Amino acid sequence: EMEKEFEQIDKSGSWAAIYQDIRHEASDFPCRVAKLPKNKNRNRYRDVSPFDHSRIKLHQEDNDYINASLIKMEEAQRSYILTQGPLPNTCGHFWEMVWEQKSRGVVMLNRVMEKGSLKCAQYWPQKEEKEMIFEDTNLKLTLISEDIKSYYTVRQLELENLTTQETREILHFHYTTWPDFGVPESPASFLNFLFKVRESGSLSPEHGPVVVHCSAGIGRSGTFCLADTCLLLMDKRKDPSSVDIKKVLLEMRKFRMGLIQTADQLRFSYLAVIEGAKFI
Ligand SMILES: [Mg+2]
Repeated sequence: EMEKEFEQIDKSGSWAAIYQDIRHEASDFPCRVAKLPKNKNRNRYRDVSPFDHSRIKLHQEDNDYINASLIKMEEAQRSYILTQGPLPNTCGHFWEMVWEQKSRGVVMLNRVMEKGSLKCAQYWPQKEEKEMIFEDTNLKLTLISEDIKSYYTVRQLELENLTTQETREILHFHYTTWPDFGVPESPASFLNFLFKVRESGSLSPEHGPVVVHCSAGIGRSGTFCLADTCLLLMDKRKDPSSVDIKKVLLEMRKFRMGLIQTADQLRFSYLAVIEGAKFI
């Protein structure tokens, strides 16, 4: 079992060593488009770039670049787009990607401000009466409703392509209580949040891939996708104990670098998967 592997790493205090192992084994592919000078103001962090092979291309001829990666998990039959928190100048791009990729849900795992600094542009409208227009990509975004709970908020938004007047309902799942430092004490609220997203259909094959982000779109976002995939595979397989988190993580890392940013995020991911299997 992975509960036994978990208890072993804990008693021997080897989380740091296991995490470094994954870092060393992790795929490395080029990010040539990300690193072009014209795209410098499209990247929040210089050390977080999408691989060319798995990057999400915007459908425009001017500049198709956004810092976003398609993670395609063949066996689990899930896809996810992990991306950075939109910058002041890439909100229109962000919502372009939602539109073009046919996403139903956006999972946001950070607050706009943490540790006294801006981590993310205010990319969605906070009031029904004050809709946003992204002039560069010709999209209108409207808050339709908002349901605030203790650990998360879910918002319904209307995204309209202004060129064609088509509209869609996008669901915004905002986990609002991830601590400024470290990881949650218990994974219970994060699993509950994950189940809410699932229950909405936003992770399902009849929709485009869910868009997941934190500030950089590798740490907390990696945790969400890693836990989700691992749990799905345990449901699907003849032998549930054959699902190795380390292997799933390494497979995900073929599609975007850096997923799971600390040994503590790794530990937490184990905890979340173990507890998730218990409940279900
Ligand atoms: Mg109001």
